[PDB]
Amino acid sequence: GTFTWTLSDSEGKDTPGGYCLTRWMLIEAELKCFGNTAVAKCNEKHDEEFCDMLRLFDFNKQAIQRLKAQTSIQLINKAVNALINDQLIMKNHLRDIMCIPYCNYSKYWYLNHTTTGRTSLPKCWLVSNGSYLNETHFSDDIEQQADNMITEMLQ
Amino acid sequence: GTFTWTLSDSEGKDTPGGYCLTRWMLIEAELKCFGNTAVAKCNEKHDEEFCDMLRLFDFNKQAIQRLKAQTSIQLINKAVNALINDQLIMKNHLRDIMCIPYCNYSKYWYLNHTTTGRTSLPKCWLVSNGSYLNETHFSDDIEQQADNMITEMLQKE
Amino acid sequence: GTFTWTLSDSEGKDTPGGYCLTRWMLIEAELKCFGNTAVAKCNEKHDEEFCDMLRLFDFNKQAIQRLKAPAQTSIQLINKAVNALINDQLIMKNHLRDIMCIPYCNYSKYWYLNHTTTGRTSLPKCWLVSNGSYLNETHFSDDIEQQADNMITEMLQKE
Amino acid sequence: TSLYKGVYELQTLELNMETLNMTMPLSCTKNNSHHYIMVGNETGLELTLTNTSIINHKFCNLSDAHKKNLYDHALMSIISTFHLSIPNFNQYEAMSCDFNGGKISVQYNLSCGTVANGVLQTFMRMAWGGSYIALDSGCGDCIMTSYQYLIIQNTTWEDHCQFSRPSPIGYLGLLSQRTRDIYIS
Amino acid sequence: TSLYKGVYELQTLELNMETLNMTMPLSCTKNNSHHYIMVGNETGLELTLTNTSIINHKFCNLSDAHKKNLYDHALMSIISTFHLSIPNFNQYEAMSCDFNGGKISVQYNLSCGTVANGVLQTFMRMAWGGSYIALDSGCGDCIMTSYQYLIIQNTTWEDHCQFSRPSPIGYLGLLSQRTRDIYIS
Amino acid sequence: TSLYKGVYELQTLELNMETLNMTMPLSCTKNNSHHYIMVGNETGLELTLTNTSIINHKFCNLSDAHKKNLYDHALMSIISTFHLSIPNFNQYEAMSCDFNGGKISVQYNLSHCGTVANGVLQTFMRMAWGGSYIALDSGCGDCIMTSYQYLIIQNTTWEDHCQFSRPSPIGYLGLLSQRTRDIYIS
Ligand SMILES: *[C@@H]1O[C@H](CO)[C@@H](O[C@@H]2O[C@H](CO)[C@@H](O[C@@H]3O[C@H](CO)[C@@H](O)[C@H](O[C@H]4O[C@H](CO)[C@@H](O)[C@H](O)[C@@H]4O)[C@@H]3O)[C@H](O)[C@H]2NC(C)=O)[C@H](O)[C@H]1NC(C)=O
Ligand SMILES: *[C@@H]1O[C@H](CO)[C@@H](O[C@@H]2O[C@H](CO)[C@@H](O[C@@H]3O[C@H](CO)[C@@H](O)[C@H](O[C@H]4O[C@H](CO)[C@@H](O)[C@H](O)[C@@H]4O)[C@@H]3O)[C@H](O)[C@H]2NC(C)=O)[C@H](O)[C@H]1NC(C)=O
Ligand SMILES: *[C@@H]1O[C@H](CO)[C@@H](O[C@@H]2O[C@H](CO)[C@@H](O[C@@H]3O[C@H](CO)[C@@H](O)[C@H](O[C@H]4O[C@H](CO)[C@@H](O)[C@H](O)[C@@H]4O)[C@@H]3O)[C@H](O)[C@H]2NC(C)=O)[C@H](O)[C@H]1NC(C)=O
Ligand SMILES: *[C@@H]1O[C@H](CO)[C@@H](O[C@@H]2O[C@H](CO)[C@@H](O[C@@H]3O[C@H](CO)[C@@H](O)[C@H](O)[C@@H]3O)[C@H](O)[C@H]2NC(C)=O)[C@H](O)[C@H]1NC(C)=O
Ligand SMILES: *[C@@H]1O[C@H](CO)[C@@H](O[C@@H]2O[C@H](CO)[C@@H](O[C@@H]3O[C@H](CO)[C@@H](O)[C@H](O)[C@@H]3O)[C@H](O)[C@H]2NC(C)=O)[C@H](O)[C@H]1NC(C)=O
Ligand SMILES: *[C@@H]1O[C@H](CO)[C@@H](O[C@@H]2O[C@H](CO)[C@@H](O[C@@H]3O[C@H](CO)[C@@H](O)[C@H](O)[C@@H]3O)[C@H](O)[C@H]2NC(C)=O)[C@H](O)[C@H]1NC(C)=O
Ligand SMILES: *[C@@H]1O[C@H](CO)[C@@H](O[C@@H]2O[C@H](CO)[C@@H](O)[C@H](O)[C@H]2NC(C)=O)[C@H](O)[C@H]1NC(C)=O
Ligand SMILES: *[C@@H]1O[C@H](CO)[C@@H](O[C@@H]2O[C@H](CO)[C@@H](O)[C@H](O)[C@H]2NC(C)=O)[C@H](O)[C@H]1NC(C)=O
Ligand SMILES: *[C@@H]1O[C@H](CO)[C@@H](O[C@@H]2O[C@H](CO)[C@@H](O)[C@H](O)[C@H]2NC(C)=O)[C@H](O)[C@H]1NC(C)=O
Ligand SMILES: *[C@@H]1O[C@H](CO)[C@@H](O[C@@H]2O[C@H](CO)[C@@H](O)[C@H](O)[C@H]2NC(C)=O)[C@H](O)[C@H]1NC(C)=O
Ligand SMILES: *[C@@H]1O[C@H](CO)[C@@H](O[C@@H]2O[C@H](CO)[C@@H](O)[C@H](O)[C@H]2NC(C)=O)[C@H](O)[C@H]1NC(C)=O
Ligand SMILES: *[C@@H]1O[C@H](CO)[C@@H](O[C@@H]2O[C@H](CO)[C@@H](O)[C@H](O)[C@H]2NC(C)=O)[C@H](O)[C@H]1NC(C)=O
Ligand SMILES: *[C@@H]1O[C@H](CO)[C@@H](O[C@@H]2O[C@H](CO)[C@@H](O)[C@H](O)[C@H]2NC(C)=O)[C@H](O)[C@H]1NC(C)=O
Ligand SMILES: *[C@@H]1O[C@H](CO)[C@@H](O[C@@H]2O[C@H](CO)[C@@H](O)[C@H](O)[C@H]2NC(C)=O)[C@H](O)[C@H]1NC(C)=O
Ligand SMILES: *[C@@H]1O[C@H](CO)[C@@H](O[C@@H]2O[C@H](CO)[C@@H](O)[C@H](O)[C@H]2NC(C)=O)[C@H](O)[C@H]1NC(C)=O
Ligand SMILES: *[C@@H]1O[C@H](CO)[C@@H](O[C@@H]2O[C@H](CO)[C@@H](O)[C@H](O)[C@H]2NC(C)=O)[C@H](O)[C@H]1NC(C)=O
Ligand SMILES: *[C@@H]1O[C@H](CO)[C@@H](O)[C@H](O)[C@H]1NC(C)=O
Ligand SMILES: *[C@@H]1O[C@H](CO)[C@@H](O)[C@H](O)[C@H]1NC(C)=O
Ligand SMILES: *[C@@H]1O[C@H](CO)[C@@H](O)[C@H](O)[C@H]1NC(C)=O
Ligand SMILES: *[C@@H]1O[C@H](CO)[C@@H](O)[C@H](O)[C@H]1NC(C)=O
Ligand SMILES: *[C@@H]1O[C@H](CO)[C@@H](O)[C@H](O)[C@H]1NC(C)=O
Ligand SMILES: *[C@@H]1O[C@H](CO)[C@@H](O)[C@H](O)[C@H]1NC(C)=O
Repeated sequence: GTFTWTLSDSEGKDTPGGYCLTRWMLIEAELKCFGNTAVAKCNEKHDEEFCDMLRLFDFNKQAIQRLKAQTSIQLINKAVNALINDQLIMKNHLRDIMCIPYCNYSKYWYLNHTTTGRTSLPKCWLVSNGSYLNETHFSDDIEQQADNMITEMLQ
Repeated sequence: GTFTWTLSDSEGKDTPGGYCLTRWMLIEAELKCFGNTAVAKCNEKHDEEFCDMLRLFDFNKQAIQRLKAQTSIQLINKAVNALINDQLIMKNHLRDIMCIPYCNYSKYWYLNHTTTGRTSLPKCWLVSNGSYLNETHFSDDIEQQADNMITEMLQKE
Repeated sequence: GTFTWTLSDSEGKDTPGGYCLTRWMLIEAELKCFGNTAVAKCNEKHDEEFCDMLRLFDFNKQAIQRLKAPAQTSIQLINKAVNALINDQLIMKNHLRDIMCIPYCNYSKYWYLNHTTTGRTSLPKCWLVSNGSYLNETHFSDDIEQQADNMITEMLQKE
Repeated sequence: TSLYKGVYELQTLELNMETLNMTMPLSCTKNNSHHYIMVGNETGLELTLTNTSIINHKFCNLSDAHKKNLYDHALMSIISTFHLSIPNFNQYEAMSCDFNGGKISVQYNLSCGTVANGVLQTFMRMAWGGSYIALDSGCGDCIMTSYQYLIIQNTTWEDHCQFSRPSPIGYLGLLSQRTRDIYIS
Repeated sequence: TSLYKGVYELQTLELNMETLNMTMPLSCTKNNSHHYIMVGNETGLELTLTNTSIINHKFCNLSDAHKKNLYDHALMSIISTFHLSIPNFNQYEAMSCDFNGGKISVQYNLSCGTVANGVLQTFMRMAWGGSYIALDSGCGDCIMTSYQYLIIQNTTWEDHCQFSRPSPIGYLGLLSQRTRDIYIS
Repeated sequence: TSLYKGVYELQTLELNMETLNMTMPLSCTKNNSHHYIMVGNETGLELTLTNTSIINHKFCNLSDAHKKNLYDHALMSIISTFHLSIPNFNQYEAMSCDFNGGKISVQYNLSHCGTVANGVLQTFMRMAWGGSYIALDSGCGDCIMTSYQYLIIQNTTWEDHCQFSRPSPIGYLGLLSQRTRDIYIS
C-alpha cells in the first residue's frame, strides 16, 4: 500500500505536529526545525521526497530508542513500504535513465520568511551529471513555492 | 497499489452510500448504521483501520451472494490489496513490537449525537498488553474528533 | 507504492497542466485536448482508469523520444516502471467485477461531459461493458447526472 | 447528441493501444481458439486452445535453453510471468516444452481445484480482452473448457486482433501477482 | 454515559470476524500452547508449541505430496505462505514433514539470528491475536521461547478461540511479505 | 542571500545519511572501480569492478554455505537481493562464489545489448545509486557496457570509503520491491 508511519512529536515543542532535524542529521549545519503547517503535507501528499526521508530518520530514531539487536536489516525489510514511496525513487531512477535532472536525496531547498521565520516544505535540489542545478535552472519552481507560501500565510 | 473497492449499498436505504453492519457482524449488539458523511472518508483516507474492515465485510458479502464454491482462499489471495492497506496492519505490528498501544481490529469507538443521531467514523480502540486503554488515556483523541464533528455539522448549514 | 509519474506538458500550451491525445492515440477520431482543471484530478485520485492510461501513453511517448530505440524491443523498462504509472489494484478491481458478473471497464472507451459553449470537459470516466457489449446510456444515466452536478459545482467554484 | 442539464453534451473517446507496441506487450484475440500477445511490430506469441497436441514428450529442458541463449529474451519473460502467475501448480507432467534453436513452444495438457483451473485462470487474465469467449465459464474458482491443450508458440506479427482490440492491461496485471501463489519446492 | 461537548456520546463497536470464515482464514488462540487458523466451518489447522516432538525423521517429501494430490489446497496455501515468510531460513534440517494420505503435518525443531527466531517471528505474525502470551519476549528481532518444537497439523473446527477472537489480519499481512526475505538456493 | 518576493530567503539543507547505519544499509562509491555497501559500523560489502579475476572455479556452493551457518546473515540478505534483482539472468556459469569459513565472495564474469552483462550492470547501477554513472560510461540508453570484465563482491570492514558520493539507503530500498520481479523458470 502506501506509507502509514506518522512522525513522532518531541516533548519540548510549542505546537503538536512539527519536526526537527538535529545537528547530527545534517552535514555542516546546526539543527533546523520545521513547523506543523509544512510537515502536515507529509501525511497528505505521496510525491514528496523530503517527507520520505523524515520518516526514515524518525524510524531509525524510534527503533534505536525502543529495541536492542547489526542484523537489524530484517526490521527495515518489513517496514520499508510503510515509510517511503517505492515508486517515488523509481521515478528518480527513470529520470536518471532519460537524461532528466533527478533527485539523489541529499540536498534540499526551501523558502524561509525573513521576519516570520516560517518555512516551506523542503523540496529536493535536483542534480544532472554530478552537479546540482543552478538556482537559475529551477527559479520558476521557487517562484511557485513562494506563491504557495503567501496564500498559506494569509490563511 | 491502494484499495479501489467501493462499498456497495443495499436496495432498501434512505441515502445512497450509507453503510450498516448487521447484528451478525457485531458481537453482543444489534445492528448499527453509519451515515454517508462518515463512510465517505473511507474512500479519501488511506489511514483508517475501520474502513479496511468494511471493505473486508462487504467483499465477504459480495463473494457469497454472487459466487459458489472451502478453498476460496485463492480469491482473497488476489483481492487482498484492493481491499485493505497492507502497510496499515504492518503499522500496528510495528507498534506492538515497540510496546506502543496498537490496534488489534476488534473494538472501535465513535461519537454519536444526542438528537441528530449522526456519528463520527469509528476509530480503533487501542490495546496495550491484553487490555483496552481507558477513555482517560486517549481523551484528547476524542476531543479532536468532537471538534471535527462540530466543523462538519456547521458545513451542513 | 502509488503512481508518481507526472504528465509532461507540451511546449505550445496556454495553461500549464492540460494534456492532449493525438489523432493517432485515438481510433476513428481527431485530436482531443483536456483542460488542466480535469487532468489535475489525475494527481489526486487513485481510482480513475483514464488517468492510468494517460500515464501509460505519456511514458510511451517519453521513452520513444528520449531513449534510443532498442534493437528488439526490450521489455525490462516497463517491468520496472509499471507501478509508477498505473494502479495495479484498479485493474484487479475490474477483474473482480468481471468475475462477479458486474459491468467492468476494459480500458477502451470512455465518456465525458462537454459544455456546448465554454468547451470545458469533465475527466473521462470509463464506459462499462457487460458480455461483449458496452452499456447503453440508459443503464448509467444517473452516473452522468452526478457528473453534471459536479461540473456545476466545479464551474461555480471558479466564480 | 444527448444533452444533460441543457448545456452538457455527452461525448466519448476510444483509445488506440496499438501505438504502445514499442514499450509494452499487447494482448488480443482472433477467434475462440486463437489468442495473441504482441511485442513490437515483428515478434509475438500465439496462445491456442486446440484438441490437437503439438508436443508428445513430457520434458521441459529449461536449463539447456537458458545456456544456448538463442530465444528472444522478451518472449521468455512473458512465458515466465505466465507460468509463475499460475496458482497451485502441482503437476509438472502437464507442462511440456521444446526450445530447440530458440523456437519457444510450451504445451499445457488440460486433464474444480485441478491444474486446468489454474492454467485457465492465468489465461483468462493474460488475454484480458475476449477471453470469456473461449472459457464458456460465466461467473463462478472454477473454469472449465472443452479444449484439451493450451499451446503457446512464438510467431510473427500480422493483423490478428479481430475480435478484441489489443491492450497491455492483461500483461501488466500478472506482473504484480507473479510469484504470489506458489507452493514450496 | 460520558458525553463530550454535552451533545456527543461516546459509543463502542466490536466486530464479529467469525462471519468471514467462508472467504478468508481466521487465526486465534486457545491457551499458551495451542493456536489455530480456521478455514470455513469444517477443515482447520492447528499450530502448537510443545516440548514433545511428533516427527523424528528429518525429511520433507514435498514433491511426493504434490504428485499425490490428496491434501486440501487451502491448507497447503497457508502453509506455503508460512514457510516462505520465514526470514533468513538457512537450516533445512529443522523442518520435517509428513504428508501421507493428504494429512499435512510439519514440525520445526527449535534449536539472536538462529533459525528459531525466524520461525517464531512468523508465528508471532500468523496468530496476531494472543501470540504475546507464548513469546515471553515483550519488546526487543530476537524471540526466545521455552518450547522446543512448533508443530503444524490439520484439524477439524471447534470452539477453540478462547483467549483471543478470530481475525484474518494475521494471514493477510504475511501475503505481502511472502517471498520478501529468502536466500539463494 | 537570494530573496524571493522580498521576504522569502532561499535556504538549503543536506542530509547526513551516515546516522542511519544501525537500521539500514548504505551505498556509496570510492572511485570508478570500487563501490561499497555498509551494514552497521563494522561489517560491509565491497563491489569492485576489475579486469583482474579473483575466482577461477565455476561453482557456487550455496547449499553448503547455508548449512555451515558462519557468514553474516545481513550481508547474505543483501547479496540475495542483488542476485534476485538481476533481470533475465540465464548464464549461471558466470556466477561463481566462495563462502569458505563465512568469508562471502561472489564473482560475475561479464566477458561471456541483451547479454548477461547488461542485467548485472543494471542491478549494480541501481544498488550504488550515488556515483554509479562514473563506472558505467553508458550515458542515456536498456543497454549498459563497460570495459571491465568482472564484478567482484567481497565482505569487508568499515572505513572512510565514501569519497566520491555520500552514503545513502535509497539504492538498496529500491531493489527490495523489484526483488523477484524478473526471473526465468528453473
Ligand atoms: C483484541 O484485544 C482484546 C483484549 O485483549 C481481546 O478481547 C478478549 O477476547 C477474548 C475472546 O473473545 C475474551 O475471552 C472471553 O471471556 C469471557 C469472560 O470474560 C468468556 O465467557 C468467553 O468464553 C466464551 O467463548 C469461548 C470461546 O468461544 C467458549 O469456549 C466459552 O464456552 C464461552 O462461550 C471468552 O473466553 C476476553 O475477555 C477479551 N478480553 C477483554 C479485555 O475484553 C480480543 O480478542 C482481541 N482481538 C483479536 C482479534 O485478537
Ligand atoms: C472492449 O470491449 C469492446 C466491446 O466488447 C471491444 O470492442 C470490439 O472491438 C473489436 C476489435 O476492434 C471490434 O471488431 C471490429 O469490427 C469492425 C466492424 O464492426 C470490423 O470492421 C473490424 O475488422 C477490421 O479489423 C481487422 C483486424 O484489425 C482488419 O484486418 C480489417 O481492416 C477489418 O476491416 C473489427 O473486427 C468490435 O466491433 C468491437 N465491439 C463493439 C461492440 O464495439 C473492445 O475490443 C474491448 N477492448 C479491449 C481492449 O479488449
Ligand atoms: C548527490 O549528488 C551530489 C553532487 O553530485 C553529491 O555530492 C558530492 O558528495 C561528495 C561526498 O561527500 C563530495 O566529495 C567531498 O569533496 C570535498 C571537497 O571536494 C572533500 O573534502 C571530501 O572529502 C572528505 O570526505 C572523505 C570521505 O568521507 C574523506 O576521505 C576525506 O579525507 C575528507 O574528509 C569529499 O570527498 C562532493 O564534493 C560532492 N559534490 C558536490 C558537487 O557537492 C552527493 O554525494 C550525491 N548524494 C548521494 C547520496 O549520492
Ligand atoms: C461462516 O460464515 C457464514 C456467513 O458469513 C455464517 O452463516 C451465517 O449465519 C447467520 C446466523 O446464523 C445467518 O443469518 C440468518 O439469516 C436467516 C435469513 O436468511 C435468518 O432467518 C436467521 O435468523 C439468521 O439471521 C446467515 O444467513 C448465514 N450466512 C450464510 C451464507 O450461511 C456461518 O455461521 C459462519 N460459520 C462459522 C463457523 O463461523
Ligand atoms: C532437535 O534438535 C536437537 C538438537 O539439535 C536434538 O537434540 C539432540 O538429540 C540427540 C539424539 O537424541 C542427543 O544425543 C544424545 O545425547 C545424550 C546426552 O544428552 C547422550 O547420552 C546420547 O548417547 C545421545 O548422544 C543430543 O544430546 C540432543 N541435543 C540437544 C542439545 O538436546 C533433537 O533430537 C532434535 N529433534 C528432532 C525431532 O529432530
Ligand atoms: C551510526 O549511527 C549512530 C546513531 O545514528 C551514530 O551514533 C551517534 O553519534 C552522535 C555523534 O557522535 C551521538 O551524538 C552524541 O550525543 C551525546 C549525548 O547523547 C553528546 O554528548 C555528543 O557530543 C554527541 O552529540 C549520538 O548519541 C550517537 N547515537 C548512538 C545511538 O550511538 C554513529 O556515529 C553512526 N556510525 C557510523 C559509522 O556512521
Ligand atoms: C530561518 O531563518 C532564521 C533566521 O535566518 C533561522 O533562525 C536562526 O537559527 C539559528 C540556528 O537555529 C540561530 O543561531 C539564529 O539566531 C536564528 N536567527 C533568527 C533571526 O532567529 C531559522 O532557523 C531558519 N529556519 C530554517 C528551517 O532553517
Ligand atoms: C446513535 O444513537 C441513536 C440514539 O441513541 C441510536 O439510534 C437508536 O438505535 C436503536 C437500535 O438500532 C433503536 O432501537 C432506537 O430506536 C434508535 N433511537 C433513535 C432515537 O433513533 C443509533 O443507533 C446510534 N448510532 C450508532 C451508530 O449506534
Ligand atoms: C508502434 O508504435 C509506433 C509509435 O507509437 C507507431 O508508429 C507511429 O505511427 C504513426 C502513424 O503512422 C506516425 O505518425 C508516428 O510518427 C509513428 N511513430 C514512430 C515512433 O514511429 C507504429 O505504427 C506502431 N506499430 C504497430 C504495428 O502498431
Ligand atoms: C481461428 O483462426 C485460425 C487462424 O485463422 C484458424 O486456424 C486455421 O485453421 C485452418 C483449418 O484447420 C488451417 O488450415 C490453418 O492452418 C489454421 N491457421 C492457423 C494460423 O492455425 C482457426 O480454425 C480459427 N478457429 C475458429 C474457431 O474460427
Ligand atoms: C474437444 O474434445 C472434447 C472431449 O472429447 C469435446 O467435448 C465433448 O463434446 C461432446 C459433444 O458436445 C460431448 O458429448 C462430450 O461430453 C464432451 N466431452 C467433454 C469432456 O467435455 C469438445 O467438444 C472438443 N472440442 C473441439 C473443438 O473439437
Ligand atoms: C491448552 O489446551 C489444550 C486443549 O484443550 C490442552 O491439550 C490437552 O492436554 C491434555 C493433558 O495433557 C491431553 O490429555 C489432551 O489430549 C490435550 N488436548 C489436545 C487437543 O491436545 C493443553 O494442555 C492446554 N495447555 C495449557 C497450557 O493450558
Ligand atoms: C521445555 O524444556 C525446556 C528445556 O528443558 C524448559 O526450560 C528449562 O526450564 C528450567 C526450569 O525453569 C530451567 O532451569 C532451564 O534453564 C530451562 N532451559 C532452557 C533451555 O530454557 C522448559 O521449561 C520446558 N517447558 C515445558 C512446558 O515443559
Ligand atoms: C580505487 O581505490 C582502491 C582502494 O584505494 C584502489 O585499490 C588498490 O589498488 C592497488 C593497486 O592495484 C592495490 O595494491 C590495493 O591493494 C588496492 N586496494 C584495495 C582496497 O583493493 C584502486 O586502485 C582505486 N582505483 C582507481 C581507479 O582509482
Ligand atoms: C563445492 O562442493 C564440491 C563437492 O563437495 C567440491 O568439489 C570437490 O572438491 C574436492 C577438492 O578439490 C575434489 O577432490 C572433488 O573431486 C570435488 N568434487 C566435485 C564433484 O567436483 C568443491 O570444491 C566445492 N567448492 C567450494 C567453493 O566449496
Ligand atoms: C580491461 O580490458 C578491456 C579489454 O581488453 C579493455 O578495453 C580495451 O581497451 C583498448 C584500449 O582503449 C581498446 O583498443 C579495446 O578495443 C578495448 N576492448 C574492449 C572489449 O572494449 C579495458 O581498457 C581494460 N580496462 C582496464 C581498466 O585496464
Ligand atoms: C468540446 O466541444 C468543442 C466544440 O464542439 C470541441 O471543439 C472540443 O474539442 C470538445 N472537447 C473535447 C475534449 O473533445
Ligand atoms: C494428456 O493427458 C491425457 C490424460 O492424462 C493423456 O491421455 C494424453 O496422452 C496426454 N497428452 C499428452 C500430449 O501428454
Ligand atoms: C519462432 O522462432 C524461430 C527462431 O527465431 C523461427 O525459426 C520460427 O519461424 C518462429 N515461429 C514462427 C511461427 O514464426
Ligand atoms: C487431517 O486430514 C486427514 C485426511 O483428510 C484426516 O484423516 C485426519 O483426521 C485429519 N486430522 C485431524 C486432526 O483431524
Ligand atoms: C570468463 O569468460 C571468458 C569468456 O567466456 C573466459 O575466457 C574467461 O576464462 C572466464 N573467466 C572466468 C574467471 O571464468
Ligand atoms: C570477510 O570475513 C571473514 C570472516 O569473518 C574474514 O576472515 C575476512 O578477513 C573478511 N574479509 C575482509 C576483506 O575483511
